[PDB]
Amino acid sequence: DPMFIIVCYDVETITQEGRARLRKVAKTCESHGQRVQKSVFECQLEPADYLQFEAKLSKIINSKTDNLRIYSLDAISVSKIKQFGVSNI
Amino acid sequence: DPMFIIVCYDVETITQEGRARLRKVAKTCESHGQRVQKSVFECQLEPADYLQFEAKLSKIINSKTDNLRIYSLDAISVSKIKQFGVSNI
Repeated sequence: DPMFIIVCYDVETITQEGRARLRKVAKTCESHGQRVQKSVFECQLEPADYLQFEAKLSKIINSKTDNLRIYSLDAISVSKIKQFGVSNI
Repeated sequence: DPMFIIVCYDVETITQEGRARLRKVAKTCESHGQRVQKSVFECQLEPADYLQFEAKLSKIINSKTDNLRIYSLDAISVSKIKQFGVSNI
């Protein structure tokens, strides 16, 4: 029943403004899941809550600069997640 | 019949060696799909070819330094894939 969501956020983290945008997206995602890369998060949601969550992240980015890509997958979509190398940050 | 594959490669791009590792992953993924973000690619492969592909990416990375994450999905609707902002390289 619960949706599995991969959030991929490409934003510059040289400027304080850009670091703050990434911090804000991280903090939205981490109350529904886990940070797996600097800018990749895995979340679980009831489908009912999805749209509000999508709007929340959307509103945070600079749409003239940044890229946000969200995969909203059915539970059964995913057969295998394979990790390589090192797991911190 | 073929699997949908999200490749997420988190590598430092401060050193020439690190930029080169990202370039080499990109070039492997782009003969099987599309670069959709700086460090995210979408690929399609028949199962037999998956393992050889997974080994090829694995071999390229610094396993002590980089993070490579491969999602193996059953085929999804394009409607499950949401984008916001621009594609700026």
